[PDB]
Amino acid sequence: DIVMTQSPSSLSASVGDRVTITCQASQDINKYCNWYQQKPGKAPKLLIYDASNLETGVPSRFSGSGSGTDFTFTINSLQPEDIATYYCQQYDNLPPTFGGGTKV
Amino acid sequence: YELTQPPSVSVAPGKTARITCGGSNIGSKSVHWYQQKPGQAPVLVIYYDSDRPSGIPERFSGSNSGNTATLTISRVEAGDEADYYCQVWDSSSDHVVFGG
Amino acid sequence: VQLQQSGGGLVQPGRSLRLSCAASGFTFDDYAMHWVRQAPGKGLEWVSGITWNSGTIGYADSVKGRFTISRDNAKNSLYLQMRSLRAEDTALYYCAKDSGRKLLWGREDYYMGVWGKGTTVTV
Amino acid sequence: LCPFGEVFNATRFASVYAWNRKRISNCVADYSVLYNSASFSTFKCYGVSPTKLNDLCFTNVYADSFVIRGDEVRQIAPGQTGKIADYNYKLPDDFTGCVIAWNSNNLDSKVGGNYNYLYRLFRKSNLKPFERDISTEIYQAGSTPCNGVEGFNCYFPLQSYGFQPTNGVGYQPYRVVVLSFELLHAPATVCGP
Amino acid sequence: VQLVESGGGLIQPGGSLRLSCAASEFIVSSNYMSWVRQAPGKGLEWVSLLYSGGTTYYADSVKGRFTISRDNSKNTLFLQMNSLRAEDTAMYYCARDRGPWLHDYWGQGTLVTV
Ligand SMILES: *[C@@H]1O[C@H](CO[C@@H]2O[C@@H](C)[C@@H](O)[C@@H](O)[C@@H]2O)[C@@H](O[C@@H]2O[C@H](CO)[C@@H](O)[C@H](O)[C@H]2NC(C)=O)[C@H](O)[C@H]1NC(C)=O
Repeated sequence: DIVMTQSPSSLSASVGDRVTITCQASQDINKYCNWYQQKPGKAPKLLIYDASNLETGVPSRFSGSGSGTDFTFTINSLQPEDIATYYCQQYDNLPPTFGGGTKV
Repeated sequence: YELTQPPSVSVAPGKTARITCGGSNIGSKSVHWYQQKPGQAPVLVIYYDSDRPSGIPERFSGSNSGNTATLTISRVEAGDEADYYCQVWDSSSDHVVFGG
Repeated sequence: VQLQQSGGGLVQPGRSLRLSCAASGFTFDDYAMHWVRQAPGKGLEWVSGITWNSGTIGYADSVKGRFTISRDNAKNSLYLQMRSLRAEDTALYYCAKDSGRKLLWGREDYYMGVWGKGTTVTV
Repeated sequence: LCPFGEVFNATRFASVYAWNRKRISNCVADYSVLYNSASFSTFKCYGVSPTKLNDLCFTNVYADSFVIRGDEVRQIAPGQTGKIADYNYKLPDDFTGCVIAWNSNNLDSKVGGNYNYLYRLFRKSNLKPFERDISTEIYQAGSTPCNGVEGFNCYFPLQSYGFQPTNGVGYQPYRVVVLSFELLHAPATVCGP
Repeated sequence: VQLVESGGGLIQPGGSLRLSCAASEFIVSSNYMSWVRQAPGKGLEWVSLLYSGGTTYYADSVKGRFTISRDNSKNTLFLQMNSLRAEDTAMYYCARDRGPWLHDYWGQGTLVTV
């Protein structure tokens, strides 16, 4: 199974700071790396799919990039509403694997 | 790929006609000439370098030079004037270009 | 040989349309088909093309991620699923047939010997 | 002899959803040279032996050619489950033939990517064995009907492979040829040397 | 669009429980419905996926004990958990997957305790 190592975790930053989440995979997940946002006490919602494309409705502040094994997620502007938990999913191999998660 | 033929041919009736196709290193590639009369579907005057299809007048003669392919129409009959296009296949671009 | 065409009509911008090109006479599975569009008072332009083994030759730079071309050798039918049309798409779409040899080990060359009456599309 | 070169040496190859079926009859088929060639990475045969291909004669042999990514070659089997094995190309459970696959990263992979190769992702039902669906209609993902325009709950049924030279093993394009040996219902036409 | 979930509670270990995933503005016969569970104070983990045609996939941990099925009569998705262990205590979500495992839209969620 692909191991989706995710770091840093429980990252805290001031308003306006840009956060760069790095989620590395053991095996080549060429472009298949979804990013989900889970508000406390609610179901997660997808933000970035294919690690570049931005889901409709999602603000332009969120942005993802990277291909191959290493991928990066950037919220750019740090909106106070952004406080949530973010996960990276390969969703390509038969046992899809989520990352450890970051408590942004 | 960058096919360029000037749109100005006014050959006097009965005289030899010449249409030039401009392309970089056009000699290596194969030049295909087409003729389209107004209100009519285009026809294949010449497909390969100086290779005519069956059932066409001998007037249309082609000559793909090193840098400028030429379509020569000797003994031009009355009328028989229409738009002529030269097209080649660009392997690098992977799409056919008809020029203009 | 005859290449009947159908499906040409006025289309609202942003919509989709399908063009069919019925073929008869020649062996449909032994030749390559091409779509050529010609704007009114303009020159020829190569839209798409499919080889004998249902392998798309390519698409024009403009119509790349919007037009999909398919063929059905069983019924000798050529299709072009036009999608998200714009003002520039307004033209007359021929259904030409390549008379070249079977393309093997590369050596790709195309000369559309046989053409047909096209169906105008208005956007 | 038999026309097999054009199938295994064509410059272009058909897409998965619109896979081409080539009918072969009245020929002397030499399957030995195909098996001898080390280029073919996969030569798995179901219900037949590689040496028995020349020994046993058949008729109305079909050849299906298409290109799929590397990791999906496993889905081309008599019993399999997948997005391309249930909506693009499904082999019968009693399939009798050989599946031939080999890497073609040097030919199909475009530097910037192309829409030449694409596969069907959405379909309501499962394809019957040896059935192809080339229809291109806007898929409906809910109660509300959809018009020609595509948006929310309106998905185009086809998606394009991102074949690029930078892609690693498991995502590079692989040519796939499926040979179907039909039972001798008619007098034998395709016999070995 | 909405995915209402119900059928949670407390189950004796080794017991059988079936969950329900009501749907609206969606056809459970399509859209690649799926189930994703999350252990209390833990990360997400995939459980099962239902294809539009009928193909199903299950996680190895929940293989055999878990069965997924759909009811096209009322547009509801069901997850029959035949055998339950201590690990199965989690929060279960039914999500609409644009692709195989895209999970574009997520359900409200139900809590299961064993
Ligand atoms: C497909 O092509 C290969 C490549 O051989 C050559 O390819 C071109 C460069 C061109 O020169 C063709 O005429 C050649 O066929 C074939 O593989 C070998 O082809 C040679 C031809 O002289 C033959 O002697 C060898 O036995 C072939 N090797 C094998 C069969 O393993 C191949 O036969 C062609 N057909 C198929 C179905 O693969």
